[PDB]
Amino acid sequence: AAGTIIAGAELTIGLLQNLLDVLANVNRKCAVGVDNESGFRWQEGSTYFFSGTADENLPYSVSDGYAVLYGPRKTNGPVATGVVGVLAYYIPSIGKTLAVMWSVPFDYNFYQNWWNAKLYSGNQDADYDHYVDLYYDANPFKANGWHERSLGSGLKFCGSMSSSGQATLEIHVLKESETCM
Amino acid sequence: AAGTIIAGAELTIGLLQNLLDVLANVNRKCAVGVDNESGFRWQEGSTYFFSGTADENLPYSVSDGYAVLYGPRKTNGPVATGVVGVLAYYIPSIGKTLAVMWSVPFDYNFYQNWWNAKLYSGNQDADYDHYVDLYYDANPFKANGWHERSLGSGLKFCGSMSSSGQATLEIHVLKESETCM
Amino acid sequence: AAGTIIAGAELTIGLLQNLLDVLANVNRKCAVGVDNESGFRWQEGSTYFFSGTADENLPYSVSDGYAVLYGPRKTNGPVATGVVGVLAYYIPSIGKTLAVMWSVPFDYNFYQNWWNAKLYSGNQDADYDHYVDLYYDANPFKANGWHERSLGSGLKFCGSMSSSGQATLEIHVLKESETCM
Amino acid sequence: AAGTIIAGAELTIGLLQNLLDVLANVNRKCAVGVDNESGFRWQEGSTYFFSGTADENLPYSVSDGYAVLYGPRKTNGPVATGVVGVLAYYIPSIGKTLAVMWSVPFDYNFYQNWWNAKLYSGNQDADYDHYVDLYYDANPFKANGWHERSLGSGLKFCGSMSSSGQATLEIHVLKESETCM
Amino acid sequence: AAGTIIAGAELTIGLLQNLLDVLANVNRKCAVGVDNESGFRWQEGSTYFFSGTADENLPYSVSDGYAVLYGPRKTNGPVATGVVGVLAYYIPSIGKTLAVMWSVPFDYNFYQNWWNAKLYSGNQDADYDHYVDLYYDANPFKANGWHERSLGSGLKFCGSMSSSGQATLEIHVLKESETCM
Amino acid sequence: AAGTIIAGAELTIGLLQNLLDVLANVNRKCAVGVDNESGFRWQEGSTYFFSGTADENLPYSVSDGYAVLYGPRKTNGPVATGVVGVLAYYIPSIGKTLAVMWSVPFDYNFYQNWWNAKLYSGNQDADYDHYVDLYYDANPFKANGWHERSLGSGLKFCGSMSSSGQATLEIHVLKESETCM
Amino acid sequence: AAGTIIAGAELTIGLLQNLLDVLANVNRKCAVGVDNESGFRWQEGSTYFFSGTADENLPYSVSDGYAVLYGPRKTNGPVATGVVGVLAYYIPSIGKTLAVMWSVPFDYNFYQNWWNAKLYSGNQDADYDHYVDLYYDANPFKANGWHERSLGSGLKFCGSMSSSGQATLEIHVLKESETCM
Amino acid sequence: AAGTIIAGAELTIGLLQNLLDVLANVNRKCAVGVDNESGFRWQEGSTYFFSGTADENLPYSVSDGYAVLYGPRKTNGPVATGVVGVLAYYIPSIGKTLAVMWSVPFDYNFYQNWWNAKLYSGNQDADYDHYVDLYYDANPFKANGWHERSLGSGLKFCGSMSSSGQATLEIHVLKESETCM
Repeated sequence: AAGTIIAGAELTIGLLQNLLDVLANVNRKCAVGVDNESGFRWQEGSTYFFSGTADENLPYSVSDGYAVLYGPRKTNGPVATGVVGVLAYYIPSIGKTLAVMWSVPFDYNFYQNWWNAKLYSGNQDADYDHYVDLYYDANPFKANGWHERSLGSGLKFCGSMSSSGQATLEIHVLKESETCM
Repeated sequence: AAGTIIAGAELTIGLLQNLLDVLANVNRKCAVGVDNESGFRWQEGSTYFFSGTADENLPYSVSDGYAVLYGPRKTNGPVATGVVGVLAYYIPSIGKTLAVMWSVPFDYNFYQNWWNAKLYSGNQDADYDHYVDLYYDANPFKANGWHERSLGSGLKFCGSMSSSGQATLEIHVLKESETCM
Repeated sequence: AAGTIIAGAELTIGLLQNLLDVLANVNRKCAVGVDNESGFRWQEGSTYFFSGTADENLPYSVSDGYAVLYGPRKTNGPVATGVVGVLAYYIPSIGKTLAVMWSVPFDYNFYQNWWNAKLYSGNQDADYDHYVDLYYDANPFKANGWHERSLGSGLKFCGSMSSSGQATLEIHVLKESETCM
Repeated sequence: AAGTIIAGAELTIGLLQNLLDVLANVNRKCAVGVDNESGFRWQEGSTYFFSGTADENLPYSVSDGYAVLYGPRKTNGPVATGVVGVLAYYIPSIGKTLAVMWSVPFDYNFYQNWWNAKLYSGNQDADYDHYVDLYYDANPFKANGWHERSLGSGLKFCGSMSSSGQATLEIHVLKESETCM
Repeated sequence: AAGTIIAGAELTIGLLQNLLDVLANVNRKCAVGVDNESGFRWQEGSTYFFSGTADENLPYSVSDGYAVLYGPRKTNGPVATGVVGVLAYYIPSIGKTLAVMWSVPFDYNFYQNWWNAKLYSGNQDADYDHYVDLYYDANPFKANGWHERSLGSGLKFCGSMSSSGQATLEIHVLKESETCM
Repeated sequence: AAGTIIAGAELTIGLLQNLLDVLANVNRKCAVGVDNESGFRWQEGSTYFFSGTADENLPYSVSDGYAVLYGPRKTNGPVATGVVGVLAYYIPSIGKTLAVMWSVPFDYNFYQNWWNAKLYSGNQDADYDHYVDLYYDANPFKANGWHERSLGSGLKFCGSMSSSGQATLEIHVLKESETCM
Repeated sequence: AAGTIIAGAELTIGLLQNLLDVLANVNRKCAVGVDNESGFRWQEGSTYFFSGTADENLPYSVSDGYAVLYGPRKTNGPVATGVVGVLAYYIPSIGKTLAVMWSVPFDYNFYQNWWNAKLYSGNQDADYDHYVDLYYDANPFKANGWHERSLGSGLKFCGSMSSSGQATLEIHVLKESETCM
Repeated sequence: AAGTIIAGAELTIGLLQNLLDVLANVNRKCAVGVDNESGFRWQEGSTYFFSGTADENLPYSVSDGYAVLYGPRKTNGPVATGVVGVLAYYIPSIGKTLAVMWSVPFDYNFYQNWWNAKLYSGNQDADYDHYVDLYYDANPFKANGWHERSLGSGLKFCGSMSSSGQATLEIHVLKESETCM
């Protein structure tokens, strides 16, 4: 009895160490770049994560001709969740708030990389009601190259996301008349 | 008997080594940046930690247009506490003391990152009565992006904290009429 | 019984660790360089992968005299698939879309490196109907040095792929009258 | 008998190796900076350690407007003592000797970081009668931020120590009329 | 029985790991340098491998006074084959194609390093009929220092290969009247 | 019997490896700096070690305004002796020889760091009769900060040693009227 | 029986791994430098190895005032042979060929480092008939410092080899009237 | 029987590995610097080793005002011999040969570092009759600092050796009237 209980424990602890060493080294990140060619100041940068986190802050504002660079990532240690979230700014020159969403999941058998962006009315913090509205109810974009979309109020965007899981998301927000990039 | 006592000890010492090696490598830090655009000299920098420590000192004073950069961290070795504390300066041009608070907990199942700041009357060192007043009794701010708040005596702040656990806290303290960042 | 069950498990876990450590360290990548000497702007860069991924995005456009550099790779971790895909751009000055295809397989007993390129009518995203048309129905090129081919509408290309599996693909797209490289 | 004596020895030697490997890697240091804005030359630098050591010497003198930087540390190898000591200089322009004291203990369940400084009459080497007079009988300062204190003979200091255990101690010694830092 | 079956398996897996770790770390490469002093443009660079591969492409053309540098190597992983191949260019100013061949074998008990070069009629891709004609039917050169040979049509070459197995092959192709190097 | 003889040998060899690995990694060195502000040339540099060695030589002479830097260390490998020695120079302008002594012991339970210096009559090599005269019969100096001492013939020194065991010894030899450092 | 067959195999495989790991890490190389101060062009550089190889080629020619630097080494992997060889150049201004020989053996119980050089009549590749004539029949030079020797036709050399086994061979070939180095 | 034969073999192979790993990592070297301030050219540099070797050659000549730097070392691998040898140059302006000797032994229980130098009549290679004449019959110098000695023919030397075992030997050879260093 007891000799094989300790030997079966030493085997089981070896398997649990392999499981947690795998889940701690399966990495997800979404290097978000949002470029403001709008002709308008963006301010009051707010953030929500359905899963994952980031180590730096958003810029408080991004002025005309500058970019938000943001580096969100999965929760540290042996946890099987991806990086999924929303980023938002008020745009006081038009009275609307931009929100940008990304999903970079853990389990690519069930899910895939998605992103979206929209303008909401007034000043709003990013929260779960923006995540579900940007991910389900307004048609999101796959990680299959460049897409282009009007925002109303005289703005549009063009953007893309890579399919990697160590993803890049890249968006240019523009006057509607402007040629992308 | 004795062969399985020594083998069960060797297993138990293996488990206690894994527990303490995990608790020694679960890291918490809060890189605090406080920027003084107040028009007023801040002096007599004092500190309290509910948990954690830092290796450098506060500047004795931060003059108009300069910043306090401070790097507090958890207690070293296998201990399951986060970094939580208060930082304070007297502002003799108004007769009040600024205090700034952060919490960056160990256990994100129970807690989350929080911060706050306020002006108290007269000259005071930071201590536990500032920690409970900034964390419970005056409404603190989450790690969900940029927030803005008046201090009275003609000052305000805007600031944010990241949700990481290897956090950044970032505050600009300003004349109340001034545009943030 | 039980002593050899745990010893046969420890052997079997050793073999499964070797299998997954091999499949995680058998690397496939296809460093794609496509050089636009067409005299025409290429735009709306879209991508499909039959297998593998990339971490960066395509440029939204490649102007006259510049190149797309793209670094696709196999799916991360212990999976036995190569990198195979399609890249496409609209060329509005001629009303056609360029598509470029590569295959860099896992199993060189069954497969070999192949590539192709063609112009399709109108504006199209890259998808599986371009992969099968570029890989089966239009004659692809082996990894055996430089090949040259007319595209119609006054364009041609010359290009090559290396046979390595850590491949390079290299294409120059040119006016039909022009000398390659 | 003898098989479990050798196996219980191999376990006990494993535990004693862990104990001494911990005590050899629990580090204490106190990076002392003392800045001489006194208007007076300090000379004949002498040192005492209640526990710990340093590898460099004190400067023989620190002239007006220069600083003593000193890096004391715990005794090397597996020993459970902190760094605790006294540093002293004669100041012949006033006929008194400055002494500075720090404590950076091993066991933060019983102790905490403390420092102090005072002027004694005449010329004296630092020794145990300065350690007990600076640590018990003259009120020492905690590691809780900046403190300020008159020395008599027209001098004062302001200073602070960090609570880390890899501490910094930082003191400016000044004319009594002068603004600190 | 079963205890020595698992112990004999653990031994046999140890031997197969040593065999495959040896065959994966027995390296063969042939750094080919071919220098074009012909007075003639070479173009349409084509390649064949009897064994091994390369990661870069040939230049599409090598103009007068420039060199092809090419770095072929053995197939990656535990396979017991060397690097052996052919490289060819059309030379339209004379209506002939240069081909260059190297062999850098795995098993130096049976084989040795060899190279050759010749001009064929018209425009041809390198293939197995050039490998057998350059390695068997036209007299190849050993790795024993510098050799010199006329090509007809007013060209010659001089060249050498090192015997290492991490070989260099070095050829200068020249007008027949010219002094080598 | 024999199974526990080999197991008790494997334990005993493990203990002797730990003992010799400790004694080989308990380091003693005494970085000696002697600065010649004497106004006199020192020459014929000679050395004695009671224990330890050095890898470089003394300068043959140190002229006015230059320093001897010397880096003596313990005997290499698992030996439990410190670094202890004497350094001497003839000073022909006064007809005397300077000798300098240090001790940096292995066992700080029995011993502590000591140094001394003196002028002897005529020209002498350093040897054991200088070691005992500088360490016992002329009062040596502890590692407790700066000390100052007349030499006769119009010279003095001031100097200090650190208590570390990776020590520094630092001496300035001066005209008797001169202010130290 | 079978338990000690597998344990005696595991011991024997441990011994064969030590033998082959030693023979693979016992290194022999002979960094050959031959400096041409002859007043004459040397050309058609040819090489023979009795044992060992090199990775680079000889220069095709060495002109007046330049040097051949060549780095021959033993055969890679667990083989017990040194580096031994011949290097030769035609010298068309005198109608003779220089040959240079070195031996850098594996087994210094039987052998030692030797070198030689001579001029032969006409144009010849280096081969085994030069190795035996330079090593046995013309008196070779030991690795014991500088030696000097006439070549006839108005040339001489001076040279030396180091005894290391990671040897350097160094020869200056000169007009007979010239002073060496 | 057989189980303890294989276990006693595995112990004995462990001890022989420790012995040879120690003897292969007990290092002896003697960095020889000989500086020629003689006013005379030294030439035809020859060498003998009683034990050890070097990887570089002597300079063929050292002219007036230059130095021989030479780095002899023990025989590589697990052998218990030091570095011991002789270096010699002819000095044709006086018709004599300088020889320099060093000993840097393995076993400092029996031996110590020694050196010597002398002028012999005529031109001679260094050999064993110089080693015994410089080490026994002409009084050698210890590694105890600087020594000075006339050579006859109007020369002298001054020099020293360090006692380390990773020794430096340093000699200046001078006109007899000259002040050393």
